[PDB]
Amino acid sequence: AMEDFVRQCFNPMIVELAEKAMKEYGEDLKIETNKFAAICTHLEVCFMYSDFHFINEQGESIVVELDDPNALKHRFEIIEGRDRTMAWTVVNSICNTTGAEKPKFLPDLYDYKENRFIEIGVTRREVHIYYLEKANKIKSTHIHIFSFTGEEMATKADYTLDEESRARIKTRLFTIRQEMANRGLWDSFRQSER
Ligand SMILES: [Mn+2]
Ligand SMILES: [Mn+2]
Repeated sequence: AMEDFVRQCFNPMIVELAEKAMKEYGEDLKIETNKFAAICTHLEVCFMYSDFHFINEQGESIVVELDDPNALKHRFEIIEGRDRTMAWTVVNSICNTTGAEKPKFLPDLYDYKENRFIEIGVTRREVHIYYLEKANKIKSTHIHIFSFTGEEMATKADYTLDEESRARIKTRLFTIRQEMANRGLWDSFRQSER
């Protein structure tokens, strides 16, 4: 039921990137079907946060630019979603160009406005738990956590984005949760986080 849900309710490129991720790090999506949904969600939130466009101005899909980019153009640079070697190449170029501090951990985004890397997380539990889990390792890089029920927690209470873009992420999370609950999948998905 959950695998069917994911494939019907996330966009095809998101599902492709998630399946790729699971094939690579050795997770079987037939077994870890809740984690498959969680990887899809995490990817979608990061792409939405960055305002990344998967179709170019000439009307063509450009998924290839995650693993083989051209120039490094907008307020946010995506780091999540890329091949790990290429993600580190992007982080290094960024630090070279901006003089920003090179993080010890691979972050999700670079913010050229605030000159910091951002670490994104999505939780089905009380937001502070996953915030602290992340923050007690991560020691520099800005953290922004979203829960499915609309709470957020961020470093210094600085949410980076405007109220409207944040609301778009929250809305999408509420819709996912809702549709899972309709299919009887939410309770298992929530419980599997612990
Ligand atoms: Mn990440
Ligand atoms: Mn992250």
